[PDB]
Amino acid sequence: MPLIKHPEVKSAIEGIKYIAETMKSDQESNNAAEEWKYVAMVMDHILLAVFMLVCIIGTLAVFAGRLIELNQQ
Amino acid sequence: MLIKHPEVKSAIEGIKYIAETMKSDQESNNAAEEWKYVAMVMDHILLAVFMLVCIIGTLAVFAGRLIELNQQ
Amino acid sequence: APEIRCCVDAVNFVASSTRDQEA
Repeated sequence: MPLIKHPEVKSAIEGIKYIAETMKSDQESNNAAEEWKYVAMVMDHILLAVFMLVCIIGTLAVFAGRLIELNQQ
Repeated sequence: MLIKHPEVKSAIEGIKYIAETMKSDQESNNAAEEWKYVAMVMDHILLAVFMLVCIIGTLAVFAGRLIELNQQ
Repeated sequence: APEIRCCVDAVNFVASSTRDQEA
C-alpha cells in the first residue's frame, strides 16, 4: 500500500472544476480504504499461519503422550 | 429480445478517450445482457418444467395404489 | 487565459483517472 463570458459558460467551467475535485477526493478516500484493506489482509495471513500451527499442535499434543507410551509399552 | 499547446491537445484527446471508453463499456454490457436474457429464458422454461414434474412424479408414485384402494 | 488553463488541467486529470481505472 474573444471574450465570450456568459452565465452558461461559467457554469460549465466551474462544474468541470467541481468534477475534477470530486474524483480527487474520491481517490483520496479510496486510498485510505485500501490501507485498512491491506491491514486486514496482513492479519489474515498471520492468523492463517497461526491457526494451521495450532491445528498441528493440537493434533499432536493431545495424542502424543499415549501414542509414545503405547510404542514403548 | 492557433492554440496547439500540448495541454489543450491532450485535453481534447482525453475527452475523446473518455467517450470511446464509455462506448466500449456499453458494447460489452450489451452482449453480457444477451447472455443474461438467455439464462432468464432458460429459467422461465425450467420453472414450468420442474413444477410439472413435481406434480406428475408425485401422482405417478401414489395414484397407482390410491386408485387400486378406491376400486377395492 | 488562466481560466482556460485551469479547466484544461482539470480535463487532463479526469482523463488520467479513467486511464488509471482501465489499467
